[PDB]
Amino acid sequence: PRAPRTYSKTYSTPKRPYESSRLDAELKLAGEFGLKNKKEIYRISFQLSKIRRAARDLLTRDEKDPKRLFEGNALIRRLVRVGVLSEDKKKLDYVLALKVEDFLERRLQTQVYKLGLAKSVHHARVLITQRHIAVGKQIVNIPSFMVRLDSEKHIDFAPTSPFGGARPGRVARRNAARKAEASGE
Amino acid sequence: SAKSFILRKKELMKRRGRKVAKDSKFTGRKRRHRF
Amino acid sequence: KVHGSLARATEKPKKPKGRAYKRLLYTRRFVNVTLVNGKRRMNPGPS
Amino acid sequence: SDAVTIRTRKVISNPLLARKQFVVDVLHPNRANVSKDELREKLAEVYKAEKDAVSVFGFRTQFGGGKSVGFGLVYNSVAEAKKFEPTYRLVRYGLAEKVEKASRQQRKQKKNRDKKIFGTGKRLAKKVARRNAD
Amino acid sequence: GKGKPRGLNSARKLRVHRRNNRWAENNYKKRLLGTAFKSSPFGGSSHAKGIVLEKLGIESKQPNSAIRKCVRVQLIKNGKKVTAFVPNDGCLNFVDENDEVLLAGFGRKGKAKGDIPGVRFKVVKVSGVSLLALWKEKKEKPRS
RNA sequence: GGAUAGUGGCCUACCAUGGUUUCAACGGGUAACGGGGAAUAAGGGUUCGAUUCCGGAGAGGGAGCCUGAGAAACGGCUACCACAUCCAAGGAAGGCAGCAGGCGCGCAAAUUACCCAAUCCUAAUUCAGGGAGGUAGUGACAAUAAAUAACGAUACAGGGUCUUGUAAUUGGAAUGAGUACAAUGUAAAUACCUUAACGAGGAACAAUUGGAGGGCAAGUCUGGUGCCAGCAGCCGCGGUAAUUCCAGCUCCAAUAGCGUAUAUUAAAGUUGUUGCAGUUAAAAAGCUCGUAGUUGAACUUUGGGCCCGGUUGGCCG
Repeated sequence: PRAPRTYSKTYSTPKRPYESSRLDAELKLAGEFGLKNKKEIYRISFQLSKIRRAARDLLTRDEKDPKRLFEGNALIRRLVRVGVLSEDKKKLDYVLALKVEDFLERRLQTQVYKLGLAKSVHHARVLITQRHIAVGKQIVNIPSFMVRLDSEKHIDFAPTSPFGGARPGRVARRNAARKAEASGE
Repeated sequence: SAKSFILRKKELMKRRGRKVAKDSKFTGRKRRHRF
Repeated sequence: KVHGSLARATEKPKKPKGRAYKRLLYTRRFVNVTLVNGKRRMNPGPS
Repeated sequence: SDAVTIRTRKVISNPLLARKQFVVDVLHPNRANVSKDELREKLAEVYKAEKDAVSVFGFRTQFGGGKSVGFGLVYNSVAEAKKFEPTYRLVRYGLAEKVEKASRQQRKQKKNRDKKIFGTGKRLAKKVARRNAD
Repeated sequence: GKGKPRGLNSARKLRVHRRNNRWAENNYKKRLLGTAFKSSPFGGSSHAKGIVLEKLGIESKQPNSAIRKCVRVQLIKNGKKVTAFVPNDGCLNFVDENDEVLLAGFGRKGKAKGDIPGVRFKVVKVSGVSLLALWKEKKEKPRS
């Protein structure tokens, strides 16, 4: 009789799964960001639809209604601080015209690629999951991290993770062991 | 008579004006041997 | 055919799987399209 | 690591039990882990503690390593630290001794063995010895 | 107009006109009377398990054959006897007599890929193993 | 009047003849515990709710009662009924719709495990107890996050002096699935978090489930078997109510998931209040009267004047 821990789905499959226009649209997104499966596009198009639906029901409400003013400015603050909107489009009429690629641009593996450090978009993903890139001071290995605007300048290599110094990996260690017993003497 | 049916409706969509793939020797075969 | 009793403790090299498989489709589908006939065919036989 | 550092946050003087709560945070940049008994040592001369009177019980290493956070409480005057502390921590610290008792099933089966006997049974043992032999 | 009452105190007619016309449905009437519990071979069940009695030669035609023939099976709970459907040939050597198969509905049909009239119960498992895995040489069926 | 803790046809004595109903009484069915709520989304709705919370009832079926503030109690008693246990044949003992467990049923559901450390409860009470509860085992019910590789060099094919693909060409880096000192964790353990050491060159540490006349995404593919009173006759071609008979290649979708079956919802405006239809496609009573029901013409302080203090935009700052 403990309280049931609430859960909910974070993705929704499309009603029309087979259309050549959309199948090529989502595959274009998958290649240029390096997405493992189509759930990643499904997940973004789910929460994007939730943001648009919430903001759409605010727009039916009249001006200066404090429910619209409080919830609306909350929704503008959350999207700008993440970075989806710019600072010049802080209105409810612009969040309806958001695009899926705006959210994917704010990911971690997309942002670590835009900051050098990757040399390809697929190398950006596989670097992160090997526990190399640390946001601020804490090591992350989640490619859907959704880097905030303030944590943009703190993305570097961890004090661990041999690309940032500190005792290179086991493959080089066995290599250093082999040339120590062969070429060292 | 599955091969007779599949050809019969296929030139009907020539006259209706829609795309349809041109054929070969798999037209009236079980594409999948079942379970 | 039978599973080994202690197993749980032509050939073509395998396709990549997961994220790297989508990299193969994106290269194959449209970056540097291989066969072009004006309508972008996808599976020919003997040409 | 050159030296591990311990930091105490949210200190609460609690004269109700004559102790102090604090959220102990330790930074171990390289080594492996906390080594709790060294934190029991370092939290002794952090002010004045006479190390049997200090206690730490919850700890969790942060993801990726480096930082570990937990709860630790220090008494004064170890004599009532003997009293207010639970038994399982004193056994964990070795300050008390683990008593040995039977399992749950054998304790309860022993209990219902007595529940069928009225009195001490000292008459019954004399009765059944005469009953069996004669 | 429109042939129905529309004024503001006419909710009794609009409520009970719908109740009677709902009886001319098919899913609604089949649900309320509970004919799944009175007439269907499956007692409202999704699957049913039954004892095979004999195998029939319900064949496509005489010798030049598209072999799709199946068995006569009695369900174990209500005791009703139904006609089954087995997949392609090579699974008839699996299904002997009295094997206690687990069978499910067949349902969807096109104008190809199985057009046999009078059968709606494909056989999913025989002797408690499978028919997909038993056909694709994953496991073996014990003999009774 | 009696009875109850107490009102009251609750029961009793007498006296009245009432009480409900087409605004559906009464009877019948429910594979009906009620509700908070669940799924489904353009709206309204349709379907579901045995099940973590609240309320009701039952402890194999009925009934009766002791004790107590509280029980018509069943881990209390008594009787009857239905099952069923032991034996020395006289007698005695029962009630898992509590927790594990087993038989039977079925499409369909787990360990005869550890502990009161937490949450709370009971007692004469900080201390004892609790299959209440928690921990762990089984567990692809359902939900969250995302491994199965990334980079460079050489030679060709390109776009064309800078940019991509190809190769049984080549090079070193990085990492966790695993094993495991130790430490954290825990009532004690397992597991997660951290980590000394080992741990990748492909038949390694190898991803499946479905699908290709349209839906619809994906073939001017291959081989073999059987038949043709069909052409030709070194070969072959075509048909084949073989509804392709058996295999393979290629391609597409989803992906540690995927398919099937039943039920239900959307699509659906095939339940239509929003929002169907009735000449000829399902459907206007043969015709009129007429109670309930539903619906019912217009009409009665309209207009003008006075000042007052407000919330919005501005010429203004």
